[PDB]
Amino acid sequence: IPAFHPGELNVYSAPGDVADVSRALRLTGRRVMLVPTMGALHEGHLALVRAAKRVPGSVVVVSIFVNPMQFGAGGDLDAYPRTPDDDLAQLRAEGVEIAFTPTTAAMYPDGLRTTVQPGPLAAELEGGPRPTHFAGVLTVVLKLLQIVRPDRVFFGEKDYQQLVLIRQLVADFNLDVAVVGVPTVREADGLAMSSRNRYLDPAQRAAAVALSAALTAAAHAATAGAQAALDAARAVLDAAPGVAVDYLELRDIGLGPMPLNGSGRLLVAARLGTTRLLDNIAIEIGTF
Amino acid sequence: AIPAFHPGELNVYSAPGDVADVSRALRLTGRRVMLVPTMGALHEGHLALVRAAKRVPGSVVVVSIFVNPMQFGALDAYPRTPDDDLAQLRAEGVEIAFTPTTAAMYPDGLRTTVQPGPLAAELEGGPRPTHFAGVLTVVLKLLQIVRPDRVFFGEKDYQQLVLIRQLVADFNLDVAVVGVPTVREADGLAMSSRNRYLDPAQRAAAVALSAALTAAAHAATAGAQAALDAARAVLDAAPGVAVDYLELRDIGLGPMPLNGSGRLLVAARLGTTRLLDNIAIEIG
Repeated sequence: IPAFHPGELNVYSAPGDVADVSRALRLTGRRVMLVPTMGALHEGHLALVRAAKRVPGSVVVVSIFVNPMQFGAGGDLDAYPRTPDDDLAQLRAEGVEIAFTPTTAAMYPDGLRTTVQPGPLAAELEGGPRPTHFAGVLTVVLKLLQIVRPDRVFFGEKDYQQLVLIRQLVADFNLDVAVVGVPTVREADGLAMSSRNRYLDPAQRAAAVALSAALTAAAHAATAGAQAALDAARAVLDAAPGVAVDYLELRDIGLGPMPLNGSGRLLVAARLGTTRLLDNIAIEIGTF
Repeated sequence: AIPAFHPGELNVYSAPGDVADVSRALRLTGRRVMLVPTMGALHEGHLALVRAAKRVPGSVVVVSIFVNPMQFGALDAYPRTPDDDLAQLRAEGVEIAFTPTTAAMYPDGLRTTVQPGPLAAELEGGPRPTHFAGVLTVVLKLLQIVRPDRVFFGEKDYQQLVLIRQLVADFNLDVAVVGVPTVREADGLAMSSRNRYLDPAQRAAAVALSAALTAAAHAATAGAQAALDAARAVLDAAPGVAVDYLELRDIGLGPMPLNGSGRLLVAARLGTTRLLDNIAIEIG
């Protein structure tokens, strides 16, 4: 079995090495926590890492893999930011003991053969412009969960639809893992942290505050009902320079075939130039 | 408090969480969990899977009995003999039977499912294009519920076996897949719950499938073409046997190599009953 140096960052690229080490750790009684990422780590990811680290007796595994299957054909895969050196430096500073950095060949030795087919939610919202996106996400997450076999897996609420779909995967395939959703980390003005924020020039960055301002205005207007909430958000978005809204939807919290009855989630997707930003917030209709 | 488990007796659990809990507890006690997935209506073919599982040192055998709606065509006619199935398992010394309801396996209906690779559209996938997605989806679920060290499948459903091996490799599953040789009647007919539907004329003609395959296996010293031609000749000597396919492939069901190990598969309809068989072939 590959060496593991306690209290230091151990980097493994072979799926078999991390599987062997994770198993050995679990057998000694350490609880394995998994934070799946595509690198280009920011404070939002660090919040996931810290949530994992606080679980008593845990050992944290952060996977970094820019999964080709979740990118739609075009230049998106090549355009994804890659900052490997900064990513590992941040994991070392956070006290993470395991980084799993597999190659494309090790993850997809047989190309796209057996894959995960998500439920109907994968075709909506983000699945509109990217129809095969979530099958890519669920397939890689299922594989990472089988490789690492964590007790808990951490995902951010920022990518809410993804989080809901991962909970569906876990329930539907009877996976023995706890899915932990971590609250969205935001800049001082409210902008949700994202690796795509680096593509906002100064003006677009100023204008981008409208997504969070619209959502938070809606959450408070919600005491007056769904129409008030949606219209408050639309007014903020309509007053924002250079913000092109793709969708603004208020749905039941499970985003499924259920109507909004009290508790919901308000989701927005907008483009600033070529940069597509997403944000979402909890909404409680009629609650002050 | 983990549910109760009585060593040496057949412990029947219908709730997924219960068998999940018991399997985990037994694994920690020094037992190796062996899973034998079935749809009930057990016969000697299934007992051979049970016996293969039981022989592993430290084994605790879990036989699942679940008529999976997802692998049926677009069900109620499927043989269901609960008390008798359990009686057979009891006689074999099986300690765990998992008998879930459809609602328990699919509490949210069909939502997230497994999409097989292209092999699922070939051979058996011709007539039943959604069949293997149903099989892999339920098998993945059973593997996650039970978390067995080894899972056993019969070679009679060879394409199913190959697809399960693809599922395990593709999803990085930590389970060993064990294929068990086909159990056959005295004249070679592969055992199947469908054999009883054959009338006398059909039952006599059905021997042609196995006879065609064994003839091919021996004709193979003369090449792939000789093997295929010998099998076709045997099938052609039988009345009322509508051959759906007779194909020679490599062991993973890809194209058959110039020479080496392969698998010959046949499927045919006798009246309204569809029969399948297959055999290892060594070319040359």
